[PDB]
Amino acid sequence: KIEEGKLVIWINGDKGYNGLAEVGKKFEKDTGIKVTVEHPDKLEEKFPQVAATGDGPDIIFWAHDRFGGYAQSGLLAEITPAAAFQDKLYPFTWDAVRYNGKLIAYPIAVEALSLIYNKDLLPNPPKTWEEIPALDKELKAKGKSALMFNLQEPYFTWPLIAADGGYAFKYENGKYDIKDVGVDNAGAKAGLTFLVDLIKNKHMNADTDYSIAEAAFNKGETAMTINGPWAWSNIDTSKVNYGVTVLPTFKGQPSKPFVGVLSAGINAASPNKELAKEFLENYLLTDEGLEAVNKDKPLGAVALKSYEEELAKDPRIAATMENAQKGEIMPNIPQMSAFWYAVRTAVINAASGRQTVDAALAAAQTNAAADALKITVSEMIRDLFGDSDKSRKLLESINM
Ligand SMILES: OC[C@H]1O[C@H](O[C@H]2[C@H](O)[C@@H](O)[C@@H](O)O[C@@H]2CO)[C@H](O)[C@@H](O)[C@@H]1O
Repeated sequence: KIEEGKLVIWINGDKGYNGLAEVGKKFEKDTGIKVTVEHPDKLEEKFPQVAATGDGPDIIFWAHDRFGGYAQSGLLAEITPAAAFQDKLYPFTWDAVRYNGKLIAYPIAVEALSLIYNKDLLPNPPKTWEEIPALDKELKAKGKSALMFNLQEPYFTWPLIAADGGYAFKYENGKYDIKDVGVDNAGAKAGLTFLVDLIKNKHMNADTDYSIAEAAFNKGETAMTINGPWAWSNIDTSKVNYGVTVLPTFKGQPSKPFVGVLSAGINAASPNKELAKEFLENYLLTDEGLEAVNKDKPLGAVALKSYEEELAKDPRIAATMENAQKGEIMPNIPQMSAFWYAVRTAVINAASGRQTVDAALAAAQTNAAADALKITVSEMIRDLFGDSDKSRKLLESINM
């Protein structure tokens, strides 16, 4: 089901796959081992689906936030770098791929959203979200708009929602409290309420997705977008005079992007775990490998110490780091997917006017907390009963 003697790799359509294939070709040339790169859709859902029955890729690339849930499902192999190699990467990056004492992936890069603006339309960019509406009024009269960014994917809206108090799970004394969810606080209400208002005041469209925001920005139709470093190269092709900067503050407080570490995990069912380790350690995570991917779509602020000191001088990276320190490193816990489904439903509903901000978040709060708990209970019931019918038929029930 996974061919012994070859490497298949999954990484998302927005990332430097053609650049990674290049690294795959170099590997193939020293070791004779063919490396194949693919980007199926809904990768982060497609992976556990197929790997759960022993198929899928030898290697899986996603942000570190999904990996806790994969490791917990027994889907990843433990990764075991020698001290000397661990040393070449930033402590905090290893930390985000650490789950229950075990490293469960290789950290590749630090990804954070920034405000991307067109210097020709908007020479000085807004420092605040509260100035965006007025700005749009003025651009509208020129057949232009202030801002478009993907509203379909809560990853994008979230730094506004967190700005005044939203959070996934509370973090104190080294552990997460999956019973303390921060999606329906007053601050998360204010944040979404502002976003929803921009829609009501027709300063944005509820349908705006990733394609639509990217085409509009890169064609000069809109003065601002919110996007991660992978988007920079398409904008370079456009020749649009752009800057990458700090996100606008809301109610006076910085916007809080969820920070992701692009990680690479080995499929626990892979019969090429040794080849997979050599490709990631001696080929990808080098000045050579990273630069090959980064040339295709920029990775952000790479894990590897030696190559980050070059990338660090770039103002678009610094903008990334400043956005990143103002935000929070995503949790990697299994209950995270529950937080994301619930918030995806909420933003979508309040934006499309299907529910108010308040009924939207009230339901997101209930649902994230219950799905979170459900994820934990389910694990334990598997520990108590493995797969006696008592096990399957208790799970069946508990989920509804
Ligand atoms: O919005 C839900 C989604 O947010 C994050 O996914 C990001 C990803 O980390 C980035 O690498 C880039 O591809 O944008 C994605 C969303 O469009 C979370 O990592 C992901 O788990 C979550 O479902």
